[PDB]
Amino acid sequence: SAVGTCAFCYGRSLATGKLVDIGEAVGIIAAQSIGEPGTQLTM
Amino acid sequence: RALKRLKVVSAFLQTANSPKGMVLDCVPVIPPDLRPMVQLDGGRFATS
Amino acid sequence: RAMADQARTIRIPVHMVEVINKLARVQRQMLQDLGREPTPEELAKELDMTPEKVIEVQKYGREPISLHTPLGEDGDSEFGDLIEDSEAVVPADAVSFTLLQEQLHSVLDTLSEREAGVVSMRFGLTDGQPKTLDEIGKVYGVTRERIRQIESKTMSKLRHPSRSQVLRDYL
Amino acid sequence: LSAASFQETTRVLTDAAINAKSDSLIGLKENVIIGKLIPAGTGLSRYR
Amino acid sequence: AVTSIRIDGVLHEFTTVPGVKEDVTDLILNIKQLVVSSEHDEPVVMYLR
Amino acid sequence: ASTAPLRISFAKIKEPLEVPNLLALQTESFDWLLGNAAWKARVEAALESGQDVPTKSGLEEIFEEISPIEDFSGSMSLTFRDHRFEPPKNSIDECKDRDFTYGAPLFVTAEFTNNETGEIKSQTVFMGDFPLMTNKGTFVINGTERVVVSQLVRSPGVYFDSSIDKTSDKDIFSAKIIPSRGAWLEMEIDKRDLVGVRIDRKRKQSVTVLLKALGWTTEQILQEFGEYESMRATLEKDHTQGQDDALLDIYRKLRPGEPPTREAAQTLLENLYFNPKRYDLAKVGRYKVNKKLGADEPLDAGVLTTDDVIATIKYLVKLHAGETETIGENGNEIVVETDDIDHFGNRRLRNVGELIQNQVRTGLARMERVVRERMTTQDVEAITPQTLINIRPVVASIKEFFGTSQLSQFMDQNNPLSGLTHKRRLSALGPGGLSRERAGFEVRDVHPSHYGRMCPIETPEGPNIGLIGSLASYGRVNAFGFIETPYRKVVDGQVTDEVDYVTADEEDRFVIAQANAALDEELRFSENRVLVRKRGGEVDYVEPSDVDYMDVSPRQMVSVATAMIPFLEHDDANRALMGANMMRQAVPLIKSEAPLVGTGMEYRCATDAGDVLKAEKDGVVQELSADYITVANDDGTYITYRLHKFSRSNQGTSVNQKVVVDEGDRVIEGQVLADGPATEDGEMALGKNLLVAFMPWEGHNYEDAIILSQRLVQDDVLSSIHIEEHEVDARDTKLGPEEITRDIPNVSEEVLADLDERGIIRIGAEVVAGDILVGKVTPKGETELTPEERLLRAIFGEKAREVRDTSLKVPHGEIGKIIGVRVFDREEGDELPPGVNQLVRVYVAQKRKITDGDKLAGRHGNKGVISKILPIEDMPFLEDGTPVDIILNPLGVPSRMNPGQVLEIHLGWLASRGWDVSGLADEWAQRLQAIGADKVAPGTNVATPVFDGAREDELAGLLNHTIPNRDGERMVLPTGKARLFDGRSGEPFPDPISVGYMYILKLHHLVDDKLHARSTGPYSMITQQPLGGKAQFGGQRFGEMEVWALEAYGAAYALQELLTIKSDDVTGRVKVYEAIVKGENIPEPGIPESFKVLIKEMQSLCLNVEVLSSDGMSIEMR
Amino acid sequence: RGRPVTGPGNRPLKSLSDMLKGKQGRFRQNLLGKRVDYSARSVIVVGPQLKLHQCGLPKAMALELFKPFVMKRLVDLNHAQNIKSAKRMVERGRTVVYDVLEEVIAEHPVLLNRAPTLHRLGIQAFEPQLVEGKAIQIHPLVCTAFNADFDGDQMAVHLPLSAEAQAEARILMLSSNNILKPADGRPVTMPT
Amino acid sequence: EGIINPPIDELLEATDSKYSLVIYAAKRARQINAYYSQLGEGLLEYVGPLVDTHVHEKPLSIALREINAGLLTSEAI
Amino acid sequence: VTVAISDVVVPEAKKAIVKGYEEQDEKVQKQYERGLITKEERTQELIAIWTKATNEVAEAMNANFPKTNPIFMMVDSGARGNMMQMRQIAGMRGLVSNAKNETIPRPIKASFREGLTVLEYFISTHGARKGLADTALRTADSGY
Ligand SMILES: [Mg+2]
Repeated sequence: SAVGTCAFCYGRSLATGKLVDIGEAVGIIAAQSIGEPGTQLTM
Repeated sequence: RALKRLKVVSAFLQTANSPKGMVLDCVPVIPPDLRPMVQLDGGRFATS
Repeated sequence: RAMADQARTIRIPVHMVEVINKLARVQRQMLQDLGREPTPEELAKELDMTPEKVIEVQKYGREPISLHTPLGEDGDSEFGDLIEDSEAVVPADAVSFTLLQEQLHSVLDTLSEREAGVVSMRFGLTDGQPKTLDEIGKVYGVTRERIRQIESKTMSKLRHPSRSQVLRDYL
Repeated sequence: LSAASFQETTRVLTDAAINAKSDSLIGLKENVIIGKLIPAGTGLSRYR
Repeated sequence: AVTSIRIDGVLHEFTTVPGVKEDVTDLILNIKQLVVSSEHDEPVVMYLR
Repeated sequence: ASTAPLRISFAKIKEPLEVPNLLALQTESFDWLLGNAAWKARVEAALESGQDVPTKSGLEEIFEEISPIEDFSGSMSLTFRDHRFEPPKNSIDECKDRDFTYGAPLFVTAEFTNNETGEIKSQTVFMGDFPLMTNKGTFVINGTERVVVSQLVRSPGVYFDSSIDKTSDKDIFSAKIIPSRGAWLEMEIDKRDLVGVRIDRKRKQSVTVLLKALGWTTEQILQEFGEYESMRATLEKDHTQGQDDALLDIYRKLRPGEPPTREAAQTLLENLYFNPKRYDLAKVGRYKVNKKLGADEPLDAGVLTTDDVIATIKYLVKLHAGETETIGENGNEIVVETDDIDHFGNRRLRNVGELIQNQVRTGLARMERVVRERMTTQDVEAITPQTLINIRPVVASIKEFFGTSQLSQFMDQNNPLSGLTHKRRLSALGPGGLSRERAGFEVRDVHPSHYGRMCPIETPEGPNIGLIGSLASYGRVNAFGFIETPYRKVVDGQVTDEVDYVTADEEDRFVIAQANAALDEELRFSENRVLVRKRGGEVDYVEPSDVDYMDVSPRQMVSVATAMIPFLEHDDANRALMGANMMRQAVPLIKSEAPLVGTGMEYRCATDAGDVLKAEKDGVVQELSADYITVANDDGTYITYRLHKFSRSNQGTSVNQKVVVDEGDRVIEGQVLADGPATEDGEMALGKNLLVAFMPWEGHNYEDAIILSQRLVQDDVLSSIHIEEHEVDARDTKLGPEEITRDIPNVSEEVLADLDERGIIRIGAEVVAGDILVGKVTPKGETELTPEERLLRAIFGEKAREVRDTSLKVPHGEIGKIIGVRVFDREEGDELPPGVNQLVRVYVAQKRKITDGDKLAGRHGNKGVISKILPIEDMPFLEDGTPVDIILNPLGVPSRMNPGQVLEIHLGWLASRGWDVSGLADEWAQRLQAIGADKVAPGTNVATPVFDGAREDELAGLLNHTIPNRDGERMVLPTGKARLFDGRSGEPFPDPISVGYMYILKLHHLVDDKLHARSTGPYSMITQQPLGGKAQFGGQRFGEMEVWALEAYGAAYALQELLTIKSDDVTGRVKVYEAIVKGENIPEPGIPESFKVLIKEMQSLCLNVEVLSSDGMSIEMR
Repeated sequence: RGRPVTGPGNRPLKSLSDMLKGKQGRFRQNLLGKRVDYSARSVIVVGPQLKLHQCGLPKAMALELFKPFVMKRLVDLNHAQNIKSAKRMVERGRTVVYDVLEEVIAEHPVLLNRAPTLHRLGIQAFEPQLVEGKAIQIHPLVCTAFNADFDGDQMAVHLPLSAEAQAEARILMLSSNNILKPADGRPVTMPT
Repeated sequence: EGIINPPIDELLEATDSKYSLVIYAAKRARQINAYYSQLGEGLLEYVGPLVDTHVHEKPLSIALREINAGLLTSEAI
Repeated sequence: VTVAISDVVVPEAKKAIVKGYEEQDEKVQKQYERGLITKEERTQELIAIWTKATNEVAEAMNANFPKTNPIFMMVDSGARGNMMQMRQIAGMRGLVSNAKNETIPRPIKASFREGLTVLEYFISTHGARKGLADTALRTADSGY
């Protein structure tokens, strides 16, 4: 895609079960999802 | 060393900036309300 | 001279600085010799000045504190983060004043044109410029005392137990 | 603006000033800072 | 049941009467266990001296 | 004492030593500091008893240290001696009422001697008011009661350490000599086998240069430090020689620039290390250095010596070589090994006396500097000691310490336990200690040397975990600041009755047995395989010949607060820690009740805390009333004790003392005459006994919530009195003074109904939010009114008074009666601060009942917020119509691994019902008959010591022999489970349910103080955002994470309004308020003020920030 | 460069640069996250009678949060003659004020939040209803989403104002439309 | 009944996604509120509501009901 | 479902396993004392022996609970809890680490139902505090 990404490559939106919309902020969702379980990973 | 130097030498070469801006002749002063002189109850003054 | 003229954020003239220094020296000497904090009367008698003058001199020499002094053990705030801005526009008061203005304009509308006009031009509602009785008479082409008569009539009309209750709350 | 608001503020600002960088406000953090609709979700011109 | 009191030299619950071994806030707990029966629909009054 | 309430104990072990005075840790230290008669008796009582060697009180030591004082020529000298104390001018009650600082005058006999004609001018000098410590180990500073907590610090001495580098795969050794009030020196051997002599952390020299400077020739170094190749390699790689050359090289390297000279280097080094004025390792430092290196140098004075430097070099080089033992100076031999910085052989305790001594010394340093300067500058023959001594610095330093110091803490007064635990607290952070964010994971560990010296359970759960602890029950503080613990001596396998106090090092030397070791009863071990602790703290089985010490008792390692948790050995360490930290927050209720199943440590804690009134001399109570007790002592004198009634503690609770004696009773010394805030007949009582059933109930106790009965509200079982104080002062202003009166400018008369003659609310009046407590009027002077206001005034003809109102009103959401009014006038001789004409304080008290949202908890770390309060009728009730008072979820017991609560509940039921087991010839019933626990009347309290409680066998057996109820049946089956009935449906529950009696506490986390809302209120000054907090109205912070969440949803308008028209849009807040009030569309947001402030600051930094439009044109932001 | 200047107490002075840097500078503390109006906070209890889209606000917090709306409403119903009398009536806490509040509070979503907000399901929009007490009531199902226990936890309440904010809080952030977990797609609003 | 009426699934049959529906409903609600506010004064272009209402109903709810019933159309400008 | 100390059932076969492995431990200790093995050999042998004992006790415990026990019903249904915690409550707590991270070759042979002795409790406090500190720091690390 010339600009950013496109819905069909991202795929389904796991939070709603349908194709991801055309304004979704996937970057922040990815960051939050990766960072939330940080406290469970015992150092 | 030359590669590192050219990065800062080239910036002033093309952009509207000039080296003379690195030395100051006059110093700006921020508006008073962003450095308030408030009078606490009891006469004590608090500065910023 | 320079120290007296540059050692304080709020400058104090040389003579008042001398007075403050002398008072501090006398107070320290009295504390040392006597062994107890001097009461204001003792300093007033020793320094040969009224107790009020001593209190004022004491209040002049205080130095200001900073708004950046930390207060919490963690350090999440400063001394200037809890200073309430006591000179801002409280939205409730502003809307109350706007409603008062609207209500006053509405009430003054029920009056006759002449009475409302004289009241407005006497209290300067439209322009904020109070005017004398003679000028009002000139615009109305009547006597000064006659204009004074009209103002009293309207003033009593509004202060009546038939039109007051619409304005009682705002007072 | 985003880099300055992230960390190393002094270095970022003293580099941008010399480079005379211009910020176009195309991210989320910049719009959040200046106080306008983020270019995501319902803030897109396609929906407004 | 009892619903209120008033003592000669007491203004509030959080005090004590000179000469008695209990606070005024313990006399209240002591008279809450006071079992009485009444026949008047009005707020009758009785006296302790 | 013998006059203690009955409590049948399940203990099976006889303790040979009683717990010491729990408050000694502070009282003894301050007695030593002052030099009281008690300390004199203690030191005189050192006849082969205790480590009370120091014969000098702190102030005497300080004065003898600062004397004599002489000028640069020695013409005249000044000395201090014979410090004396006068009686205090004010009692504690007066100090707390009038906001004074309880203290006493201090006089010093100062004599000025002139070397010409042999003069002596001895006289008395007043050295300021020294604050005194009450008998409860607390100070009264400025009317508030404060506590000085000890400090855990690293004792001065010489420490050898080793490290390994993962890259070079070689060991690096280091050796530091850290004094107190001095300059460090650290040597180190790196990978290159070079003996660096890093000095004052100033780059890195070679030890050879320093040795040459000290006056050693190359031949001496080679013939002495020759066997080890590292120092030979250092010597060869020198390229320098000569004492003068090396000395100048050292001076140039560490003090570059200045003109080098030989004398400058020598004098500089002597000033740095050999000058006692600016370098002095204390007695502890000298003792530790002597012990480590063996030198038997006297402890009278300690200053670094060359011999010590060469000894340190020898030790370090031998350690690096690989030696294990060495020959030491003035000693048989020493062991070469590295040091552990966490061992309590290296960590010492600075108590209150030492800290106050340090502050006094710091003040006296400036005082004597001024004395000598003025003595030299002024004339002679007209100078006397009185006119040379300026005591301002000393009092200034004392005041600075007692205020705004991290170790002088505002006291904790939730209850007696909280106050007692605030003392006996060892804090590892503070001035001269370390920092919260710099402490690693190795200083917070439970080192195996903490056994019997520091509790491993009680610590804060926040980011202070490990940096604050509590002294163990039997712990004692050494003369040098170390902590000792008692051990019973066992000889030839026989446990004697000789108790020896041992520190960490001596403990490492020996092998220590375990407290509960089965014995043949002829003072001899039985099993021949006893678990014992060894040198490294490792546990091992040993035969009964190697053992040489034994623990005095179990629960010797647990603190005072952790020794009051029954069945502690069945609780996980985390839950025990939480319970200990959470027993200090329980509030004192109006009616106290001692625990039904407790430990043996309630009476002792309550009495030693100092919050229980105890008879001083034996006698017979003469007269008694709720306010006083007058007793006629036996020696003919009469003494009257006063009791606090509805006072206020630091935390806002209520202090109220009951009376436990009667008019005709006889009292011996030490007997308890009046209860305390949270005591019942002399013993600690922080909560109430409630009938608890374990079961889920319709989801109202889901996920740690609690269901309560209405009875607990009917009978004020969990109700407490809370008091608050409001203070207002009438001061002076430019336009005249402010006045306190009831002639408020424009107030409807109904408000001024409870105000008395002088405009202060009446005692007994009930106030609600918005009421006026004190009427105050402040002048404002000339002002111009808006046209509308003037027109309205003309209408109603209300002349302005020129003075506005600033009266004191109760804040929002506050209620209660008026308890007391205290008014101070500056014109009545009261010591008000400058420019404060009058002051007034009003006390408001209210009784709070338990309601949903209030937090309850037990002693085993089981907490929760009440989420429901059911009527009595619809509660699960036993087979005889007894409702249960609280319902707890069982799902929380197993996964949290604290089965202690279930056992406590079972034993509480057993104690409540009572039992009778006398004729039983059963194995478990015999252990009960050997301790006098056969017959127990119903309702009797019982005691299960911490680590020697009641075994499950005894509980299981007793559960089958309780006293049957009035109907002749036992409701709780031998499995511990009863048969309940459903309160609502009425049908019995399908299976039996576990029930019993639990001790429940009421924590100080009440929902009344947590709620706070805001629609609009005060705003900040520089930036115009809401004013965070709760003393104001204050808005909830909307941080970065919330912004990320809103961005993730894709909600842009909500974020934009949350950032612009709710915080910063100054012209938008009023517009949105008007839009809402007039019922129309919310206006579009503007630009926040914070952005403009940022741009202004950036421009002030000489940066050309500017905002551009579609075309390259600036906007200028107004 | 060199040693910083100090004032009383021997603590370094604050310069122009220090106001822009750090965790407490303009950029991070006053610009990216601020304090907001029309917000409240309180301890949460459990209410199992609620629906998945309902929350229980104490009437004190609800009254203080909705003050302008209730003032306007009771001016509309002639319970007061002007906004001044309405404000005094609300402040003094009469009876009919709560009857009006119970109807101005209907169909107005409120955002409930619990710090720390580790993922987007930490903020959720609920329909409020008044309850008698001083603690909020939270449906037992959403706890896992909030990671909220009932052993003293507290939550904050924010009030959307404009039509766009209300539409977002009602269509996008509603409580019963957020069953699945964004991280992997498994339900979190599930009996636990 | 309440805030879950009309259901989101039925509403989404009249638009493309949630993001567009938000703006659609918000604009309609603003139109309705403006019509109410200026109803007494001189006539304006604003119209509605097009469905039965209640005593004091939130304009957003009326807008959502109108959208669900199919009495509105959204163009692109 | 309810919790009573009679529901927490320790396996009846724990005594035999503990006794046998105690005999093995005593044998290894005697071997070390005479001088046929170094210290590290003793440490490793004891660690292995007691790991085997812990596993055997855990297996017996798992095989002992009736299917209708309240605690087994809580764990099996997935409502709350897991198997390690229930092993600690009713079984053998196991081996613990030293102040330094290294196993102590002397296990806690008593569960929380039977009660720990003083030394065992002191040994467990080590891991307790280390876990608490790690939990304290993980929050800041994950936030960054
Ligand atoms: Mg919680």
